[PDB]
Amino acid sequence: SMQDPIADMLTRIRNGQAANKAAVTMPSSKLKVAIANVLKEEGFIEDFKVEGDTKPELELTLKYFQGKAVVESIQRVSRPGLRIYKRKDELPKVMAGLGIAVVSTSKGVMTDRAARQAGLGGEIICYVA
Amino acid sequence: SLSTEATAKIVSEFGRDANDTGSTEVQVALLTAQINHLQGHFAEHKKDHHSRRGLLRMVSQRRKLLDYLKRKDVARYTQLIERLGLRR
Amino acid sequence: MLKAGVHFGHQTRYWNPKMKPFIFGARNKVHIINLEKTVPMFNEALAELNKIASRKGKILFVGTKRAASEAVKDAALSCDQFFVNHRWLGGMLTNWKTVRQSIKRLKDLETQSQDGTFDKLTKKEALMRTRELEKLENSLGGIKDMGGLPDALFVIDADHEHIAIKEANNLGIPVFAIVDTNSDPDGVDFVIPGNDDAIRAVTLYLGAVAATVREGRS
RNA sequence: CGUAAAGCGCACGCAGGCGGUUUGUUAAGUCAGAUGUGAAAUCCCCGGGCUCAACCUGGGAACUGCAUCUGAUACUGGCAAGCUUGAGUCUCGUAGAGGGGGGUAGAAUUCCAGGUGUAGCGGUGAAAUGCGUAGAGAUCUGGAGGAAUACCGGUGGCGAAGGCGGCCCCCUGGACGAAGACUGACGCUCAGGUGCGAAAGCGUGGGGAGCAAACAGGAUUAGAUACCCUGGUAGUCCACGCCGUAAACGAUGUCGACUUGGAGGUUGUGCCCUUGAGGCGUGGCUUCCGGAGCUAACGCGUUAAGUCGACCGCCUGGGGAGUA
Repeated sequence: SMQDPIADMLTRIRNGQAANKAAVTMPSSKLKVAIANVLKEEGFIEDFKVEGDTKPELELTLKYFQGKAVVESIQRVSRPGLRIYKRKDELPKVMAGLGIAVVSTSKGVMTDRAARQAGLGGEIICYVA
Repeated sequence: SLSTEATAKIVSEFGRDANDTGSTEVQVALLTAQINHLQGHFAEHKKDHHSRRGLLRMVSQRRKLLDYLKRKDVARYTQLIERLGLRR
Repeated sequence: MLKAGVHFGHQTRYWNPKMKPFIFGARNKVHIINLEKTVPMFNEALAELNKIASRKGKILFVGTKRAASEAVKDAALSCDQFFVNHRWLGGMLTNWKTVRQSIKRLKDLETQSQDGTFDKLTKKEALMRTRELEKLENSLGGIKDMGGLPDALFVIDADHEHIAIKEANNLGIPVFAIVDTNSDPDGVDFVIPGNDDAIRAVTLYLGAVAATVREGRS
């Protein structure tokens, strides 16, 4: 029962992008904005904002160059069924390296492309293209 | 089935507060209350299987309320079974 | 901008999701379009037809329904570009190589019947070619002048002429469609919210397009 | 893994796996730097040496590893303290072929006894078997039984599934809605295990109207161990045990999140005018058609076969064989 909320938070966009929505919401947690921190910081998803004191529910706003989604792909990796951690020297490239990958370091969740040059690595969460 | 008055005594003697409807030990007590009664309909009427499925719900469900208590407040669990005479 | 009381919003209880932006909802379970996000919209529609129009355009008007046909005819040969009001042959565009040859039959008959070749035979037999002349006149008549292929394909509806969009947007000819709150805009280039099923509204649209088309000519 | 091979028939549930949200902490996992060990040849890189090559060979890299020191603390785990959405308890109603027990009513069926009354009755494509002048069939009166509940009755309802239907009462399970109350993650799933589980069948003992395997007789046929007809044992019915299989089939595992509409049906509840069969919301369940998308196509389509996540079961050519 909703055991991997991040998977869900990944899920929502892929669906919202399918249905040309404008914004999507979720039970926003501490982690969820961290991922959201990145996504917006690299420009895949337009602005996010969160209201709440007891029911903090973020509303991630999507983005579109054309009516087509800008997030052509998105993919939950580190499953609660299967955690996968990669080293600094082991970090893979997604979409020839141009598509990004959200990784968790001991400096906070941050894009591998920038976490690579922090010189260390850790738990890989998802990709985007 | 264990009508409103019959209920109120359980919470009353298991009262942390008047409307402590939802504390565990109250529940387990109600569960105990109905089950002990329910063996009144099932002593005879043994073939009444459909009801059984429901009786099983309560017992096992009650059990699930046990183990939550034990690992959460042994003083409560230990005071409890020794007063509701549990454990076969 | 409300110059008329008949363009306001119509057509149904069964709407179509893809028609969600531009809507108000009223009694009888009939939507009322939000003319506010219509008026600006067709302005550039009106504008954009004109840029190619002033470039000596090739504009197509297609209509049907017998209650939309007349205004189109009244409006297209008004001064200029070609139209089609009767049952438009599905395929006059995506297969115009074959339909084009048909006109050779027409241009023959159209001339022969009144000064040329119409009676060197038996009357009833020579009659048969006459019907073909009207038969050709009836459907293909509005394109005779066209020649080649379009530059634009203004239409009144999207569904009733669903064959246009899947065709016209196949060789890319820019269309201009007044989709009801019932149709599907998907293929249409400049989707103009509005009513198909009216008449005072549609001759306004024709009248709307009738204006700048008359400037384009250059 | 709907139909191709393949979702257990279904359910509770231990181990096991997985787990909402907040802060502190710990440093197990994870992670960075370092350290030692990781034998040589072999493999790879620039060379070099035999005329070249193969072959030899110097040096490096690598040997995807393991142990320790030092830290980093996002994420995961342990531990401590919370919080409310998940989950569960109470207050009050509502609907229901849910289950068990104990009564009961009408209709018909056959039987049996009377009255009446007389040559057929029954049956078939057409017959015959059979029943009848020891008096049927028909009709009337009445009694005895057994089993099933017309009409209502409806791609209605209820139940985990099998399945469940006249009425009444007692006992008893589940579901749904209201406005609040209250515990405060108590969860999701689950090999093995336990239970349930149509029909037919088995065992002991009651019943036996109708139906009827088997069987008997008459027919049909070329033959007819059948299709038809007259009868008819078991059996079906009840109790207690047993069996546990079925095209136990929406051929669709369980839980949860999300993703354009249309039209009915059923059942709660808020409001406006009940001002007049209404109009506008908000929930549960359910039926057909359908869009994106998906699929081999056929079709599925907010109850997905769509988009993911957790857990289990299961498949790996045909026959052999679901057999030994």
